[PDB]
Amino acid sequence: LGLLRDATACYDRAIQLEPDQIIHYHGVVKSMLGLGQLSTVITQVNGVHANRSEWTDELNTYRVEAAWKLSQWDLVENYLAADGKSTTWSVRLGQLLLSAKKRDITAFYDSLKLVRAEQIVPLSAASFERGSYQRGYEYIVRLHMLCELEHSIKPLFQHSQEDSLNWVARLEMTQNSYRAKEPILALRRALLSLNKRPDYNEMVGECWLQSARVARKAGHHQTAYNALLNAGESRLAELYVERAKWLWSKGDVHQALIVLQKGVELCFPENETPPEGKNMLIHGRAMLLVGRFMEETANFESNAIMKKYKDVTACLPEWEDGHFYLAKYYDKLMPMVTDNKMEKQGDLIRYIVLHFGRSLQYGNQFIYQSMPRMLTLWLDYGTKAYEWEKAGRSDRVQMRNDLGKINKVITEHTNYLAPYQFLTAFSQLISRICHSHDEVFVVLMEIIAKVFLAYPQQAMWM
Amino acid sequence: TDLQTTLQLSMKAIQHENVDVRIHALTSLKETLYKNQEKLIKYATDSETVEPIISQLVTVLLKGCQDANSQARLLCGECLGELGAIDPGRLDFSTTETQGKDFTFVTGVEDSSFAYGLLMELTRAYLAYADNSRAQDSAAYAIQELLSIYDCREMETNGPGHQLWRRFPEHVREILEPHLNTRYKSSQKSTDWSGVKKPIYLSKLGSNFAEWSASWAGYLITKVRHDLASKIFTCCSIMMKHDFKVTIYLLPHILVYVLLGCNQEDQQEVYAEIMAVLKHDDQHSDLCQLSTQTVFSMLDHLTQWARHKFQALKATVDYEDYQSVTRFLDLIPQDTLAVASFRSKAYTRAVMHFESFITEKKQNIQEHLGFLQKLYAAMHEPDGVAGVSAIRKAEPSLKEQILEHESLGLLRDATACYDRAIQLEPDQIIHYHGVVKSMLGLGQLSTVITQVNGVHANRSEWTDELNTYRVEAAWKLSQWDLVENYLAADGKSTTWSVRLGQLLLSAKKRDITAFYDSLKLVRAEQIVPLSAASFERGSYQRGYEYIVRLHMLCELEHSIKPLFQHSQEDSLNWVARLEMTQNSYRAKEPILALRRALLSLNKRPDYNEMVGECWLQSARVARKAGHHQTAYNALLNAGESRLAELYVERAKWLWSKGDVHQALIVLQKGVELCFPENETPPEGKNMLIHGRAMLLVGRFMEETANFESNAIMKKYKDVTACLPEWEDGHFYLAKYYDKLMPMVTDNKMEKQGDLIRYIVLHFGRSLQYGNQFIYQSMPRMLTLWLDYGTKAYEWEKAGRSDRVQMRNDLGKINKVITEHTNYLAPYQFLTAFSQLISRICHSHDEVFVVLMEIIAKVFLAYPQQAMWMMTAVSKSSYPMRVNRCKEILNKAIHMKKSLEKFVGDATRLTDKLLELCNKPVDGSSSTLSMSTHFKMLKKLVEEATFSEILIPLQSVMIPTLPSILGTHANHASHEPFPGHWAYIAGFDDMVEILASLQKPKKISLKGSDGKFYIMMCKPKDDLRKDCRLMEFNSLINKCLRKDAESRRRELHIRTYAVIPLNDECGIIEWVNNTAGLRPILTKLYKEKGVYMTGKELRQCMLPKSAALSEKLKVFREFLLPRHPPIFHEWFLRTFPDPTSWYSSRSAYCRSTAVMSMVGYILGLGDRHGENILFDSLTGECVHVDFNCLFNKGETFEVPEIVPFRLTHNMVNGMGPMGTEGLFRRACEVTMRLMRDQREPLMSVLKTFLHDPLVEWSKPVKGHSKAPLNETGEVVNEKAKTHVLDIEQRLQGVIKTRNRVTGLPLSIEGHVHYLIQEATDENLLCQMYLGWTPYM
Ligand SMILES: C[C@@H]1COCCN1c1cc([C@]2(O)C[C@H]3CC[C@@H](C2)O3)c2cnn(-c3cc[nH]n3)c2n1
Repeated sequence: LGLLRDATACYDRAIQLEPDQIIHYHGVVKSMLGLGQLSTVITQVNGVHANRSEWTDELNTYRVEAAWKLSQWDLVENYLAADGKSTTWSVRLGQLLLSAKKRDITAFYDSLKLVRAEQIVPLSAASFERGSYQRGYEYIVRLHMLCELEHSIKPLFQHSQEDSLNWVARLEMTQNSYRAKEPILALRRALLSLNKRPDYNEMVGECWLQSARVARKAGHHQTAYNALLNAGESRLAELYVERAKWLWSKGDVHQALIVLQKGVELCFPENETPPEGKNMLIHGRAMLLVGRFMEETANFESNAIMKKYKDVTACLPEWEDGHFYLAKYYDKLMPMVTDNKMEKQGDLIRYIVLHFGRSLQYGNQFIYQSMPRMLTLWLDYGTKAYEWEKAGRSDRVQMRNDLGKINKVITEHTNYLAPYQFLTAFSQLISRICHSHDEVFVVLMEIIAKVFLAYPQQAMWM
Repeated sequence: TDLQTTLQLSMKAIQHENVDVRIHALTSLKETLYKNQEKLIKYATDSETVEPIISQLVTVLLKGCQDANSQARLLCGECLGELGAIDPGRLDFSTTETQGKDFTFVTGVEDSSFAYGLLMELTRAYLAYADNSRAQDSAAYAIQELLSIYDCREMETNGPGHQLWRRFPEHVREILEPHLNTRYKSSQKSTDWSGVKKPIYLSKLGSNFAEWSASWAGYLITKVRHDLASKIFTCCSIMMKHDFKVTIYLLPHILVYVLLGCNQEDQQEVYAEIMAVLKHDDQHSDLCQLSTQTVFSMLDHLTQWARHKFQALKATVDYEDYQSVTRFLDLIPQDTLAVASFRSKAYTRAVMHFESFITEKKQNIQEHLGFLQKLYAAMHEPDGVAGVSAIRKAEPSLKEQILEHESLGLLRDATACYDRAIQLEPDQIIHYHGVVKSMLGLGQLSTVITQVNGVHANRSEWTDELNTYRVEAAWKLSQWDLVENYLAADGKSTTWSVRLGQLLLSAKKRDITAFYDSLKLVRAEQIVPLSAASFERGSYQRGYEYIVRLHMLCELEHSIKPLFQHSQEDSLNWVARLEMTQNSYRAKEPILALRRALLSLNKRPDYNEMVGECWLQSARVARKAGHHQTAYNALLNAGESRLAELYVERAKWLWSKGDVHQALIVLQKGVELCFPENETPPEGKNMLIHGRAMLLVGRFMEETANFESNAIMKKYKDVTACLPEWEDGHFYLAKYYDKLMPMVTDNKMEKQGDLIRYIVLHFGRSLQYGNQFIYQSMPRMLTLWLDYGTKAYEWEKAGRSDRVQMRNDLGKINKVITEHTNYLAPYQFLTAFSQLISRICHSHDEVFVVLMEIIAKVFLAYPQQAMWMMTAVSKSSYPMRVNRCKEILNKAIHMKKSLEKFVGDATRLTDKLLELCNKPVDGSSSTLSMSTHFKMLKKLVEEATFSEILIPLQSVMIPTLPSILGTHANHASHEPFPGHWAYIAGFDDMVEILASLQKPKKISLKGSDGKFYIMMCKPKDDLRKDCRLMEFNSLINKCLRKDAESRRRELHIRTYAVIPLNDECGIIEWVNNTAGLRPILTKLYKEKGVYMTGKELRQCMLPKSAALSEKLKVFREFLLPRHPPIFHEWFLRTFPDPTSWYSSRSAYCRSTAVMSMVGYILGLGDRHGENILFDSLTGECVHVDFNCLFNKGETFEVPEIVPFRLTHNMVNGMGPMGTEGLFRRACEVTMRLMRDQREPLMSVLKTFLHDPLVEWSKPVKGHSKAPLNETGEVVNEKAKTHVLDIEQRLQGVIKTRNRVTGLPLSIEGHVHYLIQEATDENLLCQMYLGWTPYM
């Protein structure tokens, strides 16, 4: 159970205690290897080799893993010729990458068959199906890796055919864990290095950023920081965004906001438009992250946060996250603004259900936060307007008109949105069936009926 | 001998003139320290501040380390090690030194002072060259020609020759008179000066420093147009050719003079020379460095003379002379001066020239941020590296990140960046240096050795510089054979670690000679940076690292000498020698490593265990410092003293990481594994540790929500029963009962009675065993007691049945407080005297009787301070306060009759002081005389019978508490207020009247020492609030002195005395050499010629009700432009010396930071320009007029929207980086301290917010202060609110009305918000023109 980066200290204490013990020297380079520190690894094992020329043979694998990650193909050659007894995965991957660099078609395909069989063997024993696929994901991500490899190398040999593997999608398809995504990404960097396309200096920064993302999402932040470093050489605004997200993870919301503001004014200066599609998308992600930081920080005024979210929506209207977080903030403010008085909440409710629905039109990532909250606000305001109309309160007619606006917004959603988007929360809609307000009931009827058509069998049961 | 008289004598001898006497005194003060180490450790450690003698000593020591002789320079450091590396916060350094400074830009050869300087130099050359006749005869000719150029002989006249002959010393005069009248002949080897290449520097004659300097001086003397200048230059021409020093001294004048009469071509020639000295670096000899210094000095004198000539200009031909000097000073490029100073390793002057280049010549800081960063790295000012990293928009390059981290000290990030750099450029030794250094500081020693051997395999040449780390690891591992092999490899490695390895090895092989020689060597190379640093102010803290290295060398020498043939056992108290040090990792860690290595050399039996205790101490240090990973690397290296000293430390480590539950878990595992429930530990050490652990378990429980309160109380009571003599346990139990009592009593005092009794009892029992919480325990104790007495009076007046039960409970509590009175020491009450002087008007009679016993005990112990603190309560208008104080004083008198004449005398003196104070001014008089108007006061004071009354300084009014380390029993005879006590011996003959509307009458109180102390008397005002505020500020200055970051920054809330002689008057102590911001900036603006008259200001004023945008438009269009930034000109004018300039600028940034945040916390307002004051000597700021406290300003008709004052002028002084840099990180540091010490601060403040005596409600309330039937207490209605707001501001919370729930801000983010808010033009504009937000 990896406590944290600092397992090396324990291995070194062990060494001080039993220096002849090798397992510890293995553990040290292995930790330095995981925490970037690639070039540091190569010196560690060479020092050991000097002290004890016998251990290097079993430590050669770590000197090879570092080399092909650094893309030092000449070094790979020496560290491989030194010892052929090692069959560690990293060593075989280095052998393949070298056979590709020094184009050796026969050797490449042969060693490929060989390693690919080596990795299947653990699956053969784990093939007995008791949650096997998850027990062997490590060996299945290795086959994924070998296939990415075969498809990136084949063109380097042919000259024609080229790689059709969608490297992006192939990654989200995987388990969102560093133990799985990173090996794919380091191999992808090495493959981008073997080939040399003009973008293949930039795409490497992209892969380093993805590695930082998976690490961050996976907790350990220092290797993420190393990846970020290795991403700088490529000019990107995503770098500032990810550095902020990384600080945010460490809890330093303020330093993150500061960095992100620096990156936005530098990468997206106010003068020139950001409308390069990709640049626009990044500018929107960044302004959103800014509005989200500002939400956490108490200093920032609510109006400025609302304005930032609105600018995000205007930069990316087809984007879900923008509308969603904007409406979330409207909802967080509305009780405080309105003094927890519904009749005053009408227009805010309109904006909130509106942006919630737009969010659902473009994506269903937050549907469990949005559709329920939207329907709840709407049905509740309907109950309240029926009450105040029933009580004869003064603001009731204004409440009636605002409820009309909101019923219209809900209708526009009913038309734009997909019935399955309503399907989740059908139990909620089947709940407010007895809503008192008639027009609200009509909107709810058109909503759940539009669902009944799409999915009657599953609806009639509910 | 008491060892204090011995130290006085010995120090006097240290600073003796004869070098041999100095040396023998130092040597005697190196056997003296060793033999009296126990006593010295009692001094430096018994109290939180090192006893005065120790401060006088280290100060006399360092200045000694500047001693020319190497043997005395060594004996100095040695005594600094035999003495210990005391924490610079313990050291006073009140007056560390007063360096002499030429108080002019000597006008020229006409000036009598420059005359005397030349004559001193010529006589010095005469005495020096008596060995070489030619040079001495040249000197005699020069000196007679000086006597001629200007008369040096009075001839019985009062002419210049008179005061000049009197100006020379007697030895110079006896040298002069013989040759004063005798003619001498000059060499007359005249030179055309054409053949020499005008850029003389780097020429053949140039390559010789004295030769270049002499040739340039000759060419200048030829260019000189002024006649007297030509004479003085010709007479010393030969001397300049003989002595480089006379030249250096006279060159700036040659420059000033030629520039005045030089034609454009001549100016260009001299400019070519000067710009060539600076543009040259090395080989494209000491010549470059020395000549760079010389030209820097010439230019500095030229600038001083330009400024003086401009003073005369505002005060013709002199206009043209000033124009010439300004022209030339402009001709030279500031950037070149900066790069030169840097190359010359004069980083401060380079910083000054760079700041000028940025401001004097409008430039964009971003292009030059990198150079500034290199400078701040070399200056080792990390706040500067950070301010640059922040001011920078662009993405930091790899190398820049490396620098930022090397300054930050983040080992992890530095390691990663260094490896990335190695990948980028593999052929860099510095990156591998950083990698191995990171692997070393993290504790990965063997990893270090292997990395080194590997890089040696790759690059052999690379190893000899990397060997240091291999050998450091080895001697840390105790692999002495590897140490030997590695040391045999490096023949020239001089680094500290290698020398320490050599010493340790020599000790391992028992090579006495080698050890002691390499010790005299490894000890001199450390005293060198100290001799270089001793010249500056705050040198101890600058050279602490090296002082700590000297402490380490002492510990070594004394742990090894028994290892040799061998009384010679090491008598050092390692634990105390460590506690005395600074509570930082950078200091205590190397000490501990060397301690464990010395042990590993001695291999005594216990030493296997002592190594574990040293590792645990290192872990605790890194934990208290935040280096958690190193704390873990240590918790591993330990295991021998595992009788819960490990489990305890591991639990604390986790707690610091925030994992409270895992901490409690592991700690319970320890308490079960060791100190098992089945067998009680009675062992003293085991018992102490078991108590520490039970208490940590109780604290964790309390932090955890799951645990029931009763279990927590049980655990704390178990602590008390196990370690009852312990302050903790008692204290924490009472603190819990205090948090628990409101809940258990539903906030009803009635049920609180018995809980209050227990709480008070345990708070006092804690105060009996230790004073670690004298500030958190005593105030709450007294508050609970006085308040329960108040509620009892209230309910006995109301007639409630519960009133009788309250009476019984109050009797119990009063008995408890009486037992405390008898047990506790007087000073423990003194630290809260102001609170007790406050309750002097308590409603309950019995409570007041007990309070009176307390106050009278304190008085009978420390009468002067008490009287000064309670003189007001006696003179107040309320009759109740007066009667209570008279009763207290009469009680004290009955206790001790001697405190009767002193009482009457102090009362008379105070009466006359407030008479002087409430004096009707004659009108237009800048001064009133003491002998004419205030004669009766001078009479009272001058009378011999008159008792001795202290000059009520802050250092004498604010106690010094003993240290928790001080055996916890010192507090029976402990002496607060240690040092020199100065009594009111006489009053000066002049009584200045200030220009304020209040017309405060400044006075000067003559101290018994004879020194003159200045004390202002404020006209009608409430100084009591200010008094208790100065108390809080002294507590803050304490908390800052102890904290390492703060003290490394030298943070300090400037503090002075605020003594109220009445409710209307007080007598504030005057901090000398202080001028306000508004007067300063107005003087500078006038000199600049741009100024805003009152009429313009009234026109610029908008109606109080106006568009914010309009106020801003006016404040940006007219006010700000008319008032540009000049403060930096003040810094440059008052601190001409570059080093002094940077020191004072940094201290301005770091002191206004402290007092800004201190103020925001205290809700400080009314920070107008005349209330902020800046010290002309140190640049620190000193606030005044603390009448508006706790956001009372926001109630002013013109609300205060600025939390503190950061105006564009105030920023321009901080530098080009502005807020970002030193000021911001100092704000962060002090806010962090305030937040960590939130509890003591809040506890003392709640005694300030609820103080009844202070006039919280300024209005009369229908002359309430007279019309109180039986009360002297004015309640603070906004008390709880102010307390809550302050607790928020400390927690990081800010109340936000923009419909937001809220969340605590990080210290960095809180500081950023504060700064933004205080420098935001939109807020400044709203401020009344009294704040002078434009200034
Ligand atoms: C450091 C200086 C000199 O040393 C003594 C302390 N002190 C001053 C100076 C001033 C002023 O100079 C400020 C402006 C300009 C002229 C006049 C007086 O109004 C005040 C005002 N209030 N207080 C108070 C009250 C409680 N503590 N301090 C002052 N204390």
